[PDB]
Amino acid sequence: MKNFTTYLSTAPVVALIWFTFTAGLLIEINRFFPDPLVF
Amino acid sequence: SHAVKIYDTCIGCTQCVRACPTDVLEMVPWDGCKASQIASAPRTEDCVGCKRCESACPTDFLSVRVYLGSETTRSMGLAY
Amino acid sequence: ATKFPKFSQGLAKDPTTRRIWYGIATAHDFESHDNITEESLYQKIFASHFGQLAIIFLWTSGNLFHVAWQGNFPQWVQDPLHVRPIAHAIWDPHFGQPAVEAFTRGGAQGPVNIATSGVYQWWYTIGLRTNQDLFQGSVFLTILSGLFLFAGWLHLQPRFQPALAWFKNAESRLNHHLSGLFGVSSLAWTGHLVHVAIPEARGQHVRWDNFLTTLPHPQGLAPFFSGNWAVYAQNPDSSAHLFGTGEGSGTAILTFLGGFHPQTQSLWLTDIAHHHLAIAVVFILAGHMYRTNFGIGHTMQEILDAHTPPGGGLGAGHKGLFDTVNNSLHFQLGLALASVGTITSLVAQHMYSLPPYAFLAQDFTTQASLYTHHQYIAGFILCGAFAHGAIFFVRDYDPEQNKGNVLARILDHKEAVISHLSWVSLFLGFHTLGLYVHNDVMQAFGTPEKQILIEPVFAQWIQAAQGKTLYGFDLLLSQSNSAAFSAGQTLWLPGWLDAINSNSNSLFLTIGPGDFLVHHAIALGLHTTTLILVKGALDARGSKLMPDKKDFGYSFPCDGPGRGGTCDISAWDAFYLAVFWMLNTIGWVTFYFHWKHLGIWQGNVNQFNESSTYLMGWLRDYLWLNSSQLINGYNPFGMNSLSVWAWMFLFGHLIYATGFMFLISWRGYWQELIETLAWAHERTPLANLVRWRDKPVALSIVQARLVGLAHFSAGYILTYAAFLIASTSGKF
Amino acid sequence: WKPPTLDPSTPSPIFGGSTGGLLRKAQIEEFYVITWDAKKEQVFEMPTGGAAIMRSGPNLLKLARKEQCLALLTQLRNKFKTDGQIYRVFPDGEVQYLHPKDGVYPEKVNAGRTAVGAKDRSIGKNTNPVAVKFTGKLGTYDV
Amino acid sequence: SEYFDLDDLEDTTGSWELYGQEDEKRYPSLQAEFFNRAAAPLTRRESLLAFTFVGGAGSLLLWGAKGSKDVALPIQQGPKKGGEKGPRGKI
Amino acid sequence: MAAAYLPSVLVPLVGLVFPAIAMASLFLYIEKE
Amino acid sequence: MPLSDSQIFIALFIALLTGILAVRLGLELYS
Amino acid sequence: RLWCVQVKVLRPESYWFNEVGKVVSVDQSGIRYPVVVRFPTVNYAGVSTNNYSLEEVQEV
Amino acid sequence: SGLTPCSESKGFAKRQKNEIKALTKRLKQYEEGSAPSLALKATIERTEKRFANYGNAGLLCGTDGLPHLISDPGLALRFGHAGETLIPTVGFLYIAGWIGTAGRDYLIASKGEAKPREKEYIIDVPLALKISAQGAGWPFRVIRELQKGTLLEKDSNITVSPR
Ligand code: CLA
Ligand code: CLA
Ligand code: CLA
Ligand code: CLA
Ligand code: CLA
Ligand SMILES: CC1=C(/C=C/C(C)=C/C=C/C(C)=C/C=C/C=C(C)/C=C/C=C(C)/C=C/C2=C(C)CCCC2(C)C)C(C)(C)CCC1
Ligand code: SF4
Repeated sequence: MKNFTTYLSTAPVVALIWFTFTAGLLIEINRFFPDPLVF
Repeated sequence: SHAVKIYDTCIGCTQCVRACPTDVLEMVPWDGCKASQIASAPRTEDCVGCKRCESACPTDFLSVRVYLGSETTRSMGLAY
Repeated sequence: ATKFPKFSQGLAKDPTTRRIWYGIATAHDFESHDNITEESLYQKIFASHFGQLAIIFLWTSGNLFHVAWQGNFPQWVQDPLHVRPIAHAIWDPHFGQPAVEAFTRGGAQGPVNIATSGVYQWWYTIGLRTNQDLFQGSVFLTILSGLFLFAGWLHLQPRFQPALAWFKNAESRLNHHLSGLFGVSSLAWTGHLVHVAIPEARGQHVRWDNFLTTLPHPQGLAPFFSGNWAVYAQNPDSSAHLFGTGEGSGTAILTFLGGFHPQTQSLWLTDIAHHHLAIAVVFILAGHMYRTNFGIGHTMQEILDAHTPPGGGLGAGHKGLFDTVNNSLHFQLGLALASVGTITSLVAQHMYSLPPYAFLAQDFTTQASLYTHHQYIAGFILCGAFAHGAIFFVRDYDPEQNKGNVLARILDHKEAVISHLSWVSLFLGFHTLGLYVHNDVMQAFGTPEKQILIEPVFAQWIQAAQGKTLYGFDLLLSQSNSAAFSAGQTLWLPGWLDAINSNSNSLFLTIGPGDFLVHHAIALGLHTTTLILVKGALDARGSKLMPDKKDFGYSFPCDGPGRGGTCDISAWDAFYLAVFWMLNTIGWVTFYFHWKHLGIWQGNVNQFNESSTYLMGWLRDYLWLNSSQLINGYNPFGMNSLSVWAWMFLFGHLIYATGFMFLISWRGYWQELIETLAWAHERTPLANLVRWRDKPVALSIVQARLVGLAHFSAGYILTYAAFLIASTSGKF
Repeated sequence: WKPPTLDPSTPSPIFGGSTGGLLRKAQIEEFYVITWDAKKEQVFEMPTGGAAIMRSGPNLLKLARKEQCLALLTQLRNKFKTDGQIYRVFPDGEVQYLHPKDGVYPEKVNAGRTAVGAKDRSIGKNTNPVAVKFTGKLGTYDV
Repeated sequence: SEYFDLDDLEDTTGSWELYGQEDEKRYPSLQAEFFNRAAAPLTRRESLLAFTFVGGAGSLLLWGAKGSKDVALPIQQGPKKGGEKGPRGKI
Repeated sequence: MAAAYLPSVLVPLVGLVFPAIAMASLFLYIEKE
Repeated sequence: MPLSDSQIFIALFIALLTGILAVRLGLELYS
Repeated sequence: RLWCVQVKVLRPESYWFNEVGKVVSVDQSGIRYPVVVRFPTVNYAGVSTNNYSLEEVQEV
Repeated sequence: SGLTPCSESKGFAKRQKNEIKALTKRLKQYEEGSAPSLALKATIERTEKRFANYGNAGLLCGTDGLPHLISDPGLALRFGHAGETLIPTVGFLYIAGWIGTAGRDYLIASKGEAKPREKEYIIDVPLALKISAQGAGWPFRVIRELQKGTLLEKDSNITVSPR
């Protein structure tokens, strides 16, 4: 499990997880609050 | 012909001489470094300018330097 | 071995075809020639300058001669809005009969080219009227060219050879150039405008045979000598004046009306005369600044040595910079090219918005061609300015002689300068491209109201401060009770405010979000081209990858594959990379100029205002839409006069593509290929009876970069010139 | 040690020929000869392409370039543990002995050699190019 | 042995005549005598360059002034349709 | 145009005769030993 | 009003003289 | 000068100019560049060691 | 800039009407209650809400009938356009300083490890998450580093090429 979590901590896996989180957050914000142009 | 000048940072590792594909370089006795030898460039008329010697050199900055000069049949690597 | 590169024994002993190419490419690098001295270098440059001046005057003579001989200048003078100006005649034996018929235009008896250079409007404005006038001017300029050639030969003779110290006398040259070459020339031009051009604009035929008989002003020179100078501004040409005739004309010779002549849509000639007179006085005064042989005047070395801030913020300041500039021809050429190229851009920006020649603003093809021509010339010149700055740093810069001054100090924080240029380029590129792509996606998804359209309120505020009331900012010249308003109200403000508040001219065009986006694209281009050029100049002497780069010179192929690989490491290669970015930048600038003006000339400003905020708008509504007449210049149904531009359009695409071969494929592939070819010729019967003198070899690494860049640039320019001229002239 | 003489009676390796060999340059400018003594008959790769069979005993091979001779010599020394000699041959019949120049390979330090191209400084101590303007020198490395 | 120092450098360097054969008698005497006197003035490189220059330049200007008219090149007939019409009422 | 025959003479001269002379002479100069 | 034949010949002759001066300058610059 | 003491490189053409390395050894036979220095970073050739003169290094 | 509020712009209203009309023209080829009908009606509802929201935000509209943003901080604050660029500027700069400070903190913390390069491509994920949480207070810490003199490395410790 230690070796597996080290693999999950390699740069592309962390990049995949973080960018999936960020893209999903942006997508769900735009789903819940459609068409934001201004604050 | 290309000019190959040697500087005094040379540690006498002979790697540039081994790298040379046209036998421009050779090791001569010296007292400036621990290896008691220094690279020399007696046959720059045969130098093609490939800079394999500079790629081989370990000193920072380089101890062998190739300055590309006037081109000849030998330096252009022509077989015709 | 041979004797062609007689200035280079190293090239002369080269047994390959490289000797010919390099012999051509190094012929004007006089400093690197065999046995050259500083004095002989300066003398050779002086004579070469005479040769260039003679070439320029011959070129102008040829334009005048071909218009006088084969053009339609008197017919154009009769109807300047309805006659296409003729450049020269066509004698091409490859023409078919439909091509002979198609190119017969402008009332000519044969096939001709229609001019895009604006010489008709210029020559008509300055008072030329007949073919005889143009012919006499051309003969005069041919004689001037012969005189320049003789002077170039003469100052190469030993008793007329100027000494090296004569070339380094900076103070006398600056005094004379400012006072005479600028000031007296401007004064003489005011004389021409007052005696000839202004009377000819008022229907008065004034030439060499009667100008001593003709009064330029009814009161003569008494108001000038008495100081009652406002007499010459009384009674200007009225707003109903017809150019070239006496109807509605005045008698003023020096005015400050501002704005445009209503009929010609160009600047008033009396304003131009007063401009050049004031310029003459200012420049003649400025030419008395520096000390020569009379005990008065400034010494430039002491001026430079005096300007060091006492707090030490600039180190040694400008100390020693006189000898740095005066001893380096590359510093001087870099300064000259930077200033001249910036001035060329200024000419482009001011001639479209303040047209100085009668019936130029209505000639849309000519205005577009002139703007594009001068902006591309300016871009090439700016690249050269930075190139010769880099060459100065390699060849001429002495660190000991510049210890602690501004030059050494800017070298000492080159990483800060380069990194900040990198940051601004990155910011502009990321955000300009991002806003464009966001708008493209908004248009694609059917929701243009979701676009990000930032109003250019800063430039609109500037336009308001100069009197444009459209945006509602009430300040300065758009505020009727301001001090700035009241000061100009009786002199130049009525004409200026009439011109700047009219949308029927090019004076301070209405701008919006499309102008915002493209201006930030222009900023990205300027900053990135500058980044490449500045990094090339500051790293020209060495970098961490190659700390002894100054020992290898300005231009060299690489330093080999060692240390990670070092392709394009020389400062020359930074020039080569920056030319691509300059061409890209001038392309964006000229695309913007042409598309905005196409909408304005066709009377539909909404096309630019709505489509330029996204890149599909540029592609579809500018490139695709306006290429239709051009590519139909010849088709299966026949051909018309746009067929030359269709052919040149394709010609430029082909030359551009051929450049990619030299830029993408590199040397060693071709050298091995040429080796097999050299084997084939020696082994082929009846062909091996003939032999080469020079051993065929592949082009060198640097030569390939040059030749690829030349094909790329030539194809770029030829393609855009064909598209610009065909698209504008097929409609107008 | 004295420089050896090129023995022209030496046999050549067994080769079927190729298009990669000598051209007109060998007739009018120069060509090169590599000689070596093989311990046994075996196949080697020609620097001009193709397999050849070296004969047992002395071998002689004519080649267009010095680099070709040194490439074959590198192969002979590293794959077959065999030493060799390289000559330059001129159209007038002159034969110049090239390698190893003093009988010892250049990578091995040998007494009697004198340094040429040596600079008694580090490379960062070279002067500026402005200091060699109008002197005729090749560069800052030349002084 | 494919090498020899002297008297066989031609074979060593492969300087062979693969197809050229020594032969003095190929053409008839009267035919040859005719063609040597025909091409005699052009056996000097300056005379042939002068002859080809003068003939070629004269043929080219004679073509341009007269010959192009005789073969009715379209550039010599000129237009007959009155001129192409431009937009905006321009001529 | 006046002297309208001149293009039919000068265009072949500048386009064919002068370039042939120029490249022949320049070839002879740049190959001269 | 068009130019005359004589005017064209005058211009061509003056240009020929200028070209002779140009050849002179070019040869002087060469050697 | 000492074994394993930090030194700052003063050779301008060196990749590690103004940087701090570790002295490996100092040759005592009077050679031109006796101070062997090891660095935590590789240069462009992948090398981490270089030899310097006494005046080319400053003890830190 | 001579603009008009989008809530009183005729071009804005025409654009809303035209977009709704195109979507409604697509609607009359599907039965009611079908998935395409529901999707098109949802798009129509979103379009109407979007045009209402852009009108109600006080956005200015050009002659194109499209919203134009005001970015001068003076014109934005006095005329109620701070939500267009100024407040987004503050929000972006806060998040960007957060990201940069978290990256700098992670790099500095990794510099003291025995194998500093290992943490650059094999991420210490608990440490990265802890540092990422602490980036919320970045302006205070960064301003203190600026005044203290520890934000910047001294020029004598940074390599430079020969000049
Ligand atoms: C309070 C009094 C005062 C003030 C405000 C100044 C101000 C100035 N003096 Mg001093 N001066 C004073 C008193 C003063 N002076 C007195 C009493 C004397 C004795 C008579 C002098 C004698 C003196 C001399 C002899 C000189 C000055 C000069 C200067 C200038 C530069 C000084 C400097 O160190 O720049 C520091 C500048 C830098 C360190 C470089 C900054 C570069 C920036 C960062 C580049 C940014 C580029 C940008 C990003 C790109 C474009 C931006 C884009 C938006 C367009 C500056 C205008 C010099 C001069 O310039 O004269 C005109 C000069 O030669 N002064
Ligand atoms: C369309 C062509 C193009 C593009 C986009 C670029 C882009 C760039 N050039 Mg290169 N250039 C080009 C053509 C181009 N160049 C050509 C033909 C040459 C001649 C060889 C050069 C020569 C050149 C030089 C010599 C220099 C540049 C520099 C730059 C940068 C300018 C600053 C900037 O705009 O940052 C913004 C960056 C961009 C616009 C790049 C694209 C960014 C993308 C869109 C980000 C998003 C990526 C996406 C999310 C990832 C998806 C991946 C997917 C697989 C998951 C930028 C990286 C300069 C530089 O490096 O300064 C820092 C520099 O010195 N260029
Ligand atoms: C300005 C340069 C120029 C000029 C004036 C011409 C003129 C001509 N070309 Mg075009 N050509 C040129 C450049 C030029 N060429 C270039 C650069 C290319 C390559 C892109 C071509 C490719 C080309 C092709 C492929 C063909 C032409 C042909 C023609 C002829 C068409 C008219 C006709 O019907 O003749 C009919 C022909 C005759 C009535 C016989 C004319 C014989 C001449 C007068 C012989 C002159 C002697 C000669 C020049 C000696 C040279 C000596 C020395 C100067 C070297 C005409 C002679 C066509 C052809 O007819 O020519 C063979 C043809 O097939 N050209
Ligand atoms: C503004 C235009 C201009 C000026 C003022 C000069 C000035 C000069 N050049 Mg440069 N040249 C130009 C344009 C120019 N050239 C162009 C467009 C090219 C092609 C890219 C060249 C290529 C070139 C070469 C290859 C050489 C010069 C040389 C010279 C010098 C003597 C010229 C001469 O007439 O010798 C007259 C000599 C003869 C007629 C017999 C020898 C033939 C020479 C070696 C070649 C022809 C040179 C001539 C300028 C080519 C014209 C090119 C044409 C397409 C315009 C002089 C300093 C020569 C010099 O020695 O270097 C300093 C030299 O070798 N030039
Ligand atoms: C720790 C992350 C970090 C920080 C604090 C900086 C800071 C800086 N960068 Mg550097 N950069 C980074 C990562 C970082 N960069 C990476 C990963 C790359 C390769 C793509 C670059 C490539 C780069 C270039 C090419 C340039 C800068 C420049 C700059 C400066 C101006 C700001 C800027 O231009 O942003 C722009 C930043 C980018 C375009 C890349 C940012 C990529 C992400 C968003 C940052 C990395 C986040 C990191 C993975 C977080 C991990 C932390 C976590 C484990 C806790 C500033 C010194 C510019 C300059 O030098 O100004 C003077 C400049 O020209 N950067
Ligand atoms: C590298 C180098 C070099 C080069 C450089 C260059 C190339 C540069 C460029 C530069 C540039 C290109 C610049 C420009 C600038 C400009 C400016 C600076 C301007 C200013 C302006 C102003 C100040 C104005 C004002 C005004 C007025 C007057 C009126 C109203 C409006 C206004 C306000 C705007 C040299 C040679 C030196 C040396 C060596 C190095
Ligand atoms: S450049 Fe190549 S041929 Fe010349 S000395 Fe170095 S390794 Fe030998």
